[PDB]
Amino acid sequence: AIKKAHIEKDFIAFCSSTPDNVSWRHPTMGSVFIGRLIEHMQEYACSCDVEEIFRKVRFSFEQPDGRAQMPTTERVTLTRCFYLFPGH
Amino acid sequence: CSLEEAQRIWKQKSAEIYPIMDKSSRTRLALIICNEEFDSIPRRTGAEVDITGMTMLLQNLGYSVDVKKNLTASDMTTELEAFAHRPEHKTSDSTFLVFMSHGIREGICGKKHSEQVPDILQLNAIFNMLNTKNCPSLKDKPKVIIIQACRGDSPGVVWFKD
Ligand SMILES: *[C@@H](O)[C@H](CC(=O)O)NC(=O)[C@@H](CC(=O)NCCn1c(C)nc2ccccc21)C(C)C
Repeated sequence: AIKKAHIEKDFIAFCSSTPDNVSWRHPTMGSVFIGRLIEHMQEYACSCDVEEIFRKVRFSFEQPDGRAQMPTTERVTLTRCFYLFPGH
Repeated sequence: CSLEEAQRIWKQKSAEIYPIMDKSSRTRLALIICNEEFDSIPRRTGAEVDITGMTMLLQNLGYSVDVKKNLTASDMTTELEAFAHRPEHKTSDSTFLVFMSHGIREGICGKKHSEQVPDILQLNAIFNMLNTKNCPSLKDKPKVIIIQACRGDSPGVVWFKD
């Protein structure tokens, strides 16, 4: 009756910036991290999975604008693809 | 929010997909914690649309979505401790945690943080509540943690010559 499970599995953190560094948030338009996350979640939600989609948004920040920040994915323990089938 | 029919997906890296649960009997849950007023440090103007956008996004995505705002690191663990127990997890295929605060090197900060008055939820802690131990309805079931907060004071950058 007593079996074992991993204590840590299936996670994924996504932050706004790398360590040591800052996150921007514009007064009338929210966090530039939030905006961009949302935008990408909409279009790629089931073209792609969450590892992919979180890659893409990282890509969209790459050549520094004036208010640069690189999103990072800490501590992913996803074992499988998280496809997010919007509408099922 | 763009939509469906692509069975290509269930025939790719499949059975390394996460098993999704039918749309009729789901009780999906998601948590937004977002702080805007702080006792001592600059008010987070613009944080609303963070809350909005994300709550609509999540909802759109198939999620009942709780907002709580303006918390200490205390009420962060205690509320989050509660999100762990919610029995809708048993009939859920996943969850989405999001935090939105100021932040320091170590962690997300709460209502009262200054350098003499420190208030920090470690990213460690978010994980230690939401695992197989403290949140057992969620094993073999994905959980994403979305942290909008500053990680420290430095701007993003190094110079290079062209
Ligand atoms: C972290 O402590 C927070 C980010 C958070 O809410 O998670 N950082 C800040 O609030 C910064 C202030 C800030 O982002 N200021 C926005 C400045 N700004 C303006 C006026 N127009 C912009 C367009 C695009 C990006 C930023 C813009 C810190 C640096 C105090």
